[PDB]
Amino acid sequence: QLNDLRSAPGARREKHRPGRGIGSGLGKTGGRGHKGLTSRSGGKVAPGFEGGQQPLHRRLPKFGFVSLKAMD
Amino acid sequence: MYAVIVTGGKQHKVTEGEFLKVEKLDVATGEAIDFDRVLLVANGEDVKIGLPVVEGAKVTAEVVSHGRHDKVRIIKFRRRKHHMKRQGHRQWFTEIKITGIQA
Repeated sequence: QLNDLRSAPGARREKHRPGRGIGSGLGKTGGRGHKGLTSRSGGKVAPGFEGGQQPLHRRLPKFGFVSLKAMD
Repeated sequence: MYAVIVTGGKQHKVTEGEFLKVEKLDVATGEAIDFDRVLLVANGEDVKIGLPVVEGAKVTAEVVSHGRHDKVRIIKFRRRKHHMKRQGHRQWFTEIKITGIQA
């Protein structure tokens, strides 16, 4: 019966909508907090950026070499 | 004829005939109840009080019905702090009737 069947308990969840009500828990901010960068539209911190300290991938020396012959 | 019986952690002013509302007790509908927790018994003018409980005296009552009287509301609100919470409540009761007083 197509009127009958349904999936397993826990297999589907329901995509919490931020910004509705006060009882739901996510209202009026959506889990972001207050003023700042990670609170605005496109508050993306660039990956690897530290804040102005010299990052890891620009303090350590290059040391590789890729031969050619492990391609065969 | 007035007694002071103690039903549910509180006492009453019972003079017979008594459509009287009590908090809910564990008995069916149409059964007789004896109250052995009577504190003073008066008759005409003849009035005696119990050192804690007066001896021998009983009040016979029987259950008319059960029900649930009210609908009270609860609002826990805090201004300016993004918090509000509501809840309903209806309390059980038991209407009895005294066919009682025994000195």
